[PDB]
Amino acid sequence: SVKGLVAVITGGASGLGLATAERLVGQGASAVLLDLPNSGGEAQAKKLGNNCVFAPADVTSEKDVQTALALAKGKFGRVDVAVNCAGIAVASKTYNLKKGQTHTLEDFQRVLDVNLMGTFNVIRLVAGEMGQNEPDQGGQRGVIINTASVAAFEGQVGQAAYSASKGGIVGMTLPIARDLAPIGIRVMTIAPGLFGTPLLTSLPEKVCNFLASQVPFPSRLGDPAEYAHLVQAIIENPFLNGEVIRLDGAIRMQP
Amino acid sequence: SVKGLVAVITGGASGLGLATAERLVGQGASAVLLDLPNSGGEAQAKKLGNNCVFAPADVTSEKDVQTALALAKGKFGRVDVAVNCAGIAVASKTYNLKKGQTHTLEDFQRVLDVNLMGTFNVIRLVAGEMGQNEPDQGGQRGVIINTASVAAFEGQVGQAAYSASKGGIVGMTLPIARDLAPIGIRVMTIAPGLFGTPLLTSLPEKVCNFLASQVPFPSRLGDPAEYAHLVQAIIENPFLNGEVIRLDGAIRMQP
Amino acid sequence: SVKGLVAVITGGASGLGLATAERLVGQGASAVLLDLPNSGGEAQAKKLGNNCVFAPADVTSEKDVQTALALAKGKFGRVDVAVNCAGIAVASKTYNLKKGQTHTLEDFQRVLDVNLMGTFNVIRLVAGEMGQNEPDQGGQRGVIINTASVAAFEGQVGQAAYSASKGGIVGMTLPIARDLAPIGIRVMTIAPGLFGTPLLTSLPEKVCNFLASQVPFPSRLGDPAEYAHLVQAIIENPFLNGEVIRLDGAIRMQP
Amino acid sequence: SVKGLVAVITGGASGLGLATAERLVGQGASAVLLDLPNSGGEAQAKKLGNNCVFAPADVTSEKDVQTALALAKGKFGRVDVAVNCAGIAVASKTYNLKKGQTHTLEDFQRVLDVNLMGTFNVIRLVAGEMGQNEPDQGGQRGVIINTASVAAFEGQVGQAAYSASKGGIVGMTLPIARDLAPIGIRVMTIAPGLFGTPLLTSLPEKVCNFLASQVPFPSRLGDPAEYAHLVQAIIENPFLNGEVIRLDGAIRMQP
Amino acid sequence: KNFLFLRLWDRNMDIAMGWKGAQAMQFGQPLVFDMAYENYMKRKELQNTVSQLLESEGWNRRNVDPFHIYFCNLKIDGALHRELVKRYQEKWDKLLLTSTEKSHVDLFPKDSIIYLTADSPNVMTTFRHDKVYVIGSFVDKSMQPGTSLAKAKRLNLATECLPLDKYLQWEIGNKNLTLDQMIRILLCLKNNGNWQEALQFVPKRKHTGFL
RNA sequence: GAAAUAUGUCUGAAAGAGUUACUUUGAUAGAGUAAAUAAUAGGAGCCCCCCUUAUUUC
Ligand SMILES: NC(=O)c1ccc[n+]([C@@H]2O[C@H](COP(=O)([O-])OP(=O)(O)OC[C@H]3O[C@@H](n4cnc5c(N)ncnc54)[C@H](O)[C@@H]3O)[C@@H](O)[C@H]2O)c1
Ligand SMILES: NC(=O)c1ccc[n+]([C@@H]2O[C@H](COP(=O)([O-])OP(=O)(O)OC[C@H]3O[C@@H](n4cnc5c(N)ncnc54)[C@H](O)[C@@H]3O)[C@@H](O)[C@H]2O)c1
Ligand SMILES: NC(=O)c1ccc[n+]([C@@H]2O[C@H](COP(=O)([O-])OP(=O)(O)OC[C@H]3O[C@@H](n4cnc5c(N)ncnc54)[C@H](O)[C@@H]3O)[C@@H](O)[C@H]2O)c1
Ligand SMILES: NC(=O)c1ccc[n+]([C@@H]2O[C@H](COP(=O)([O-])OP(=O)(O)OC[C@H]3O[C@@H](n4cnc5c(N)ncnc54)[C@H](O)[C@@H]3O)[C@@H](O)[C@H]2O)c1
Ligand SMILES: Nc1ncnc2c1ncn2[C@@H]1O[C@H](CSCC[C@H](N)C(=O)O)[C@@H](O)[C@H]1O
Repeated sequence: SVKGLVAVITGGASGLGLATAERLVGQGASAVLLDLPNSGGEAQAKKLGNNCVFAPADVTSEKDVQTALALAKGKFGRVDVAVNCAGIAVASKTYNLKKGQTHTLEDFQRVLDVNLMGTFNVIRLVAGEMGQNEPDQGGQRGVIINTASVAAFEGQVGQAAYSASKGGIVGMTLPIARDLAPIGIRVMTIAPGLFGTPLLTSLPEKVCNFLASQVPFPSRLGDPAEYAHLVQAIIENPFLNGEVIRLDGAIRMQP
Repeated sequence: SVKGLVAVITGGASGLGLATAERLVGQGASAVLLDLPNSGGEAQAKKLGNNCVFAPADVTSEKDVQTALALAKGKFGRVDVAVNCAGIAVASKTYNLKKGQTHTLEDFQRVLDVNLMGTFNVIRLVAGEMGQNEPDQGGQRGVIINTASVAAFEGQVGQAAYSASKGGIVGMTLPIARDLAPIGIRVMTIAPGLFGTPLLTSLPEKVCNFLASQVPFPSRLGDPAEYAHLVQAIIENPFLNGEVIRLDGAIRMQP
Repeated sequence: SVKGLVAVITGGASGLGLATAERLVGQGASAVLLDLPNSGGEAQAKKLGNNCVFAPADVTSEKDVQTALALAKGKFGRVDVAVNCAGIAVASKTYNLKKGQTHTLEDFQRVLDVNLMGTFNVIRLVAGEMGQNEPDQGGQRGVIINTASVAAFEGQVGQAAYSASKGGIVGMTLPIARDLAPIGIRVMTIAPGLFGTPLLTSLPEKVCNFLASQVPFPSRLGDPAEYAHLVQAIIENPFLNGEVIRLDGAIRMQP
Repeated sequence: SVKGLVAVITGGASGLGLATAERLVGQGASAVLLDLPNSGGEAQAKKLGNNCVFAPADVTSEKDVQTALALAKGKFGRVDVAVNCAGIAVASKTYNLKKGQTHTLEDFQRVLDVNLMGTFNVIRLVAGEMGQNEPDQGGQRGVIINTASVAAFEGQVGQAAYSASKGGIVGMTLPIARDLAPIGIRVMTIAPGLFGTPLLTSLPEKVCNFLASQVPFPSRLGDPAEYAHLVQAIIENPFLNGEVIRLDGAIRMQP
Repeated sequence: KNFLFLRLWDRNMDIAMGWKGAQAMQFGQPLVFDMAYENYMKRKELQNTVSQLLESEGWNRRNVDPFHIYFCNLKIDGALHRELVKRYQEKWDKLLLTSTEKSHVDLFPKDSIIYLTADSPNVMTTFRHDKVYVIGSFVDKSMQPGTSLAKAKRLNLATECLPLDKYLQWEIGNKNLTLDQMIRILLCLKNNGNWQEALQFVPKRKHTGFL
């Protein structure tokens, strides 16, 4: 039961974040879609109901995340859960000898800033709010669920920056799970595989169908509702901490 | 929910298996405890209710597991989940220079036979019995949940055979997740850390307090109810396949 | 340098073990090929020189390994390194619904006994033998190098038993490293990918060409000389311990 | 043999980079220390001989790395190895509820830019230089060896940013190993544990001595010569690719 | 029966305490034992002082959130250091505490130092997590009241005292407490413990009960 | 000018529970070897009263 828990979901206006917000609000929890101003997340917040609000913020900026967290605290009084689903994907080979093209450092920097720096910024700014809370029966003061990727374990070609950011999240899951262990904040990570959401619009449709056929079982793109289900299960279980869960369907990405 | 699902649980008369059976039966499922004849599991099955049955079996024996599966099919006509919680523990140093004592081969062989060979025997037989299930909406015919240990990753001194068996389970989780993917069966593994079951509670209270302090958070021995909750979450999520979940509370086993 | 070291190589009559023995003896070391009596290892031992001796032993038998180690001590006076390269493979699906065929338990048990149980038996007996060695300048009384497979991590369909055994070796690499750390024995594991050995050479040239194409780089089957080079590098480095090295050329075994 | 090669070593004026440069130059290869202008690497270049040169550059600045690589090409007309050892460490807790102190975002950005962004910048700017090389008889054009930490796998308290950067390096090791596989560049990562280099000057002396005593075997701070030896072994082995090697001594860190 | 772990719990406990102390040396809160009272103490007074320091550092070593104990002004050649070395033996170089000859004023801001002494008038309202607490290692058998204070005022440090009477019915007794008692009290206050729990380490003979 | 208690880990009539160091401990480590503790605030004559020391009742 997640009745009454307040969850701050970053990138909640689209894909996995929106699916998680939908499932959490549908079960009584509160939601604060911490998303970009132009993402059109206010419409999603209006659709979800009064329990859900929209915070226009860029996770790469400290001031925006602080404003969103202040809004969440004012509206609901607590931040009992955090979901870091805000990220971007860029496909670009490190170096293309035939075409003489070298990965632009700007793309790598932007991908890291949005994914890894953004996730750490949200974690560090929501840790304070979750630490001002009072421990429940068990000492817990909150839970943080990051969104890594299977690109952090078996990344494909032209996926170096994305894999770098997701591997950073995977690596820093445990150090942060030990920094906040005295407080009582659990920090988990989810490494989803191939999921059906706008992030895949860039990939060619034929490539997407082939990949969906390549998943051992179920041979389909993961439903975002399944990511939301795993997030809820992680929130409910008080003994899941400092761990990465591959929600990929047994797919291992070949070169 | 899990209403109407039939689960064959090995090691279900004690500890994690018993907790899993309790939760599944209380959620409306059916359970078939599969433990040794002298395990006192008949009392647990009687306590659980009519939905639960007990079959005296040895996971290391093909005939006994076959008879247990036949009993499950006769009683409920369907096997929809398998939970391989049946295992033993053995602590002994590979070699002690001071005492001039060498690890016995029989200890290693029996630890492998119970933890690893028995687990695979149950997996293959229950996969055979699950092929007869009509695929559900998603094409899934069953879910098999093994039970590795965090030792499999960072076993301590004197945990050579236990760690070997659990690492074997962890390694073979994915090969079997791909073997049975065409059938539609899902194979998952849970690697619990320190859990408050008869394996540790029988230790001196000072030892148990130390082990509890070892966990970063929650600073306590694991609750078997949490293992049952994770098992249910795996059962409910169709996109969780071929993965190992460390249910250990961020504890990295000390050297 | 590796001049003067005595190395007990299991399964050295053929394949990776033979390449390791060749390189070690060529560098000035001594070799004790510990393979099956009907393996042709006598001819290889004669070919290598007087420094190399063949001892017919079955790693799954404690008595045979004890006799082989006694012969090694008698011929060379000590054991300074051990290379567990003996093992077998089995191709068999966990369950094939179309054929109604289930994995035989005998195959799983046999693969376990040969690979994992054999490696552990050799490891423990070699630890006993090498404990008597006087510590060198760094305190090291020996080195033990196990052979795993990438099946331990990325296993393929119909590779349940092999993956289980290699995962067991990977799991027990660290517990044994901690067991033998006070003595001064270093335990390491090598996870080769695809290698041009009889385990793969006997296959038709079509599949061998396909596999050579699979490896991202070098786009060929692995050279056993490179496994021998890695083993020598592990022997020479005093600070490599309790670690698995994937010598596979960046290939991630597809389903 | 490594004679005649040219290696661009970033952060080669101190610690592991200097040890690697020393070993390579002593073995006969050339060396280009790509360290900060204020690092005092010119003295090291003079001390190493005429083979080694000092290239003042900042790995976080694209222009500086380009100029250093151009200088290396002009002096030696070839780049066969690129050793990314330039990095920094920061110890700061994610959140300190007791002191009410939260991790600064500038610290996280600094660590990321220096370690992860710097390593990727060097990799991408040296892949161009190594793509002009004529492939060897085996098809190899060069080797890029990154430096990571065991923090990438299990960081301790107050190690979130460093662990994030090292985990990013570990994650992107394989994607870049696959990007450059067509053009025959091997990308490998080394994950050292504790080593006796100036990076531990921040740590208290008693903390360093304790951590050293906590290495199973050898029970002492790692020797940079061992890191140089492993780098050489990676350079000499053509079948090592897309892999992370933990050169830590079996030490697993704790909170 | 079936055993999961070898019976090596004392080694494991000491190793875990070492790991926690190593973390505390980095991110813990300083606590100072000011070894500067060699002049006042006699032979037996110094023997206890060392014994109480041993017991106190043992209590803090086993805590859940250990302090970062500083042995400030610990003269190397003095009798304090000599007896500490004699008692600890090979462990003196492995202890995870900062033993320094520089006065605490040389290591921390003077605005973050509070010298705990009963002779101070100010009472310790709440245990602050951004301050340093100086516990002057001492045993006053031949009472010299106002010593620790006088020296605290000389160094120009703030002073405080535990609220012994505000939460206990002292009646008659020596208000000063043994170093181990003080460190246990401060470890109980540092872990969200109320004064009632914290002051339970006072000897029972010194007070009839709480208030 | 008279009266009081006054345990430097705690409890106390010797003793019990605690503290420190070393033992890689086969399930009683539920332990061994070695430090610390044997004038009850400091000293005296003989539990007994004597001055001093920190408190406290006219
Ligand atoms: N789509 C997949 O199958 C898949 C697989 C693995 C991992 N992931 C990761 O899961 C997460 C979910 O993404 P998705 O699949 O829903 O794609 P999406 O584009 O629908 O969701 C990404 C969200 O991030 C938001 N966002 C981006 N930058 C932001 C910023 N600076 N501040 C605030 N919000 C910002 C976007 O507005 C959007 O709402 C992403 O981090 C993605 O990288 C996705
Ligand atoms: N207890 C822990 O902290 C912990 C931690 C990690 C992993 N595990 C593993 O979790 C599993 C759950 O066991 P547990 O912790 O409840 O201990 P347990 O002894 O209470 O449960 C083991 C069960 O297995 C049964 N069993 C044993 N051998 C059998 C055999 N040959 N055939 C049939 N049944 C057999 C026993 O009768 C018992 O019911 C075990 O495999 C254990 O090793 C336990
Ligand atoms: N070939 C590969 O590419 C590859 C990949 C990953 C792992 N491996 C492992 O590498 C090892 C080397 O195999 P290989 O490729 O050299 O093939 P191989 O068949 O040449 O090596 C196996 C050797 O083990 C010996 N042997 C088998 N059972 C034995 C027993 N009971 N007692 C003693 N000796 C015994 C055989 O006689 C033979 O000499 C094996 O353990 C294999 O599983 C191989
Ligand atoms: N020291 C350890 O035990 C340890 C363990 C694991 C990993 N590492 C990693 O090993 C690497 C080597 O560090 P070390 O131990 O030799 O310490 P070090 O400080 O001696 O090495 C760092 C080097 O990088 C150079 N450098 C720093 N920032 C730079 C920049 N922006 N541009 C160019 N050069 C720059 C420094 O001048 C110095 O020469 C680091 O990346 C470190 O994170 C070290
Ligand atoms: N009631 C109390 N309030 C504050 N600190 C106290 C205390 N009792 C003991 N302490 C601490 O414990 C130490 C040993 S007590 C020695 C007291 C001596 N009169 C002096 O001049 O300090 C004292 O120095 C003080 O740091």
